[PDB]
Amino acid sequence: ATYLIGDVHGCYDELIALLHKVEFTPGKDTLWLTGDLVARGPGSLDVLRYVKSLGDSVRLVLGNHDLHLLAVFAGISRNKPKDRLTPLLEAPDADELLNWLRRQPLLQIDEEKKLVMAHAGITPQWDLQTAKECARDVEAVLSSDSYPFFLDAMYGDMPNNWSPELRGLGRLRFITNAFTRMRFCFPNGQLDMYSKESPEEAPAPLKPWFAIPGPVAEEYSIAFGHWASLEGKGTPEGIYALDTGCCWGGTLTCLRWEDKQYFVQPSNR
Ligand SMILES: [Mn+2]
Ligand SMILES: [Mn+2]
Repeated sequence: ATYLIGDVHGCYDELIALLHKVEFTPGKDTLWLTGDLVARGPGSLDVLRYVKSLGDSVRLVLGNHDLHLLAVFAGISRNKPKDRLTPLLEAPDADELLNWLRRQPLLQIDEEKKLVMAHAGITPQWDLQTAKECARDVEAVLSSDSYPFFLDAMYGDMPNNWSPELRGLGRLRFITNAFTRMRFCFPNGQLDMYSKESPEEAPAPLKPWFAIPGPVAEEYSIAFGHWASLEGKGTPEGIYALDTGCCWGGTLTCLRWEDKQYFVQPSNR
C-alpha cells in the first residue's frame, strides 16, 4: 500500500503511532513524506534516523525547515532555540544523517499513480518538464561538495515571477521558494512571500497557488505539506494538503492512496 504523511516536525512518537495504526510494512508498503521532518517537535534526531533507515520504502521531498537545518549545520545560519535542533546537531551520526538529507529530492513523481509531490506544491507557472529541470538543478547544488554556498544564496524573497530567462542566484532562489515556501499567488501566478494565513483570511487579490489552473495540476494529482494554516481543507479535487499542524497541537495526517482513506493521529502536545 501507499501512504502519504504531512509535515512531521520532529513529532516522532506521533509518526510511529500513525504508522502502527495503518500497519505500515516496509517492503510491502511505501511511505511518501512531504518534508519538514525536523524542528519544533522534540524528536528531530529520531525522525531522521528512522526515515533514513527506510531506504527505498520512503519517498521524501525536502521542506524549508529541512533546508534551514542544513544551513545551521553548515554554519550558514543561526540556530533558533525554539527549533530544538541541538540533539540532532550534536549527535555522533549528525554528519551521516545530514549528508543523507541533502541528497534527497525536492520533487517526487509517480507516473502510474499520476501523482506529484513537493513540499509547498507546484507553482502554476511551471509545466512538468520545467518543474523536473528546476528540481534537478537545485538537487545538484545540494548534493555537491559546495552546498554551503548554495544554502547561503538561497535566502531571499525575489524574484517572485518565473521566466526561463532567469539565471544565476535569482533562478535558484525562485526555484527554492516555489518548491518550499509557496502559499499564495497573485492572479498572474507570481509568488507572495509574506502571507501565511488561511485562504479566507488573506488580503485580495491573493489566491492559493492551487486555485490558479496550471498545467501540472490539470494532468496530475498534487500532494503537499507546508501550509499548516490551511488545516488540510479547502482544496480542489486532485489537490491533497496533508499538513494538519502536528507540531502545533493539531494532528498528523496519513492518506492511503489506493482508497484515498485518511488516518489521523492527535498531537501529544
Ligand atoms: Mn512545516
Ligand atoms: Mn514548510
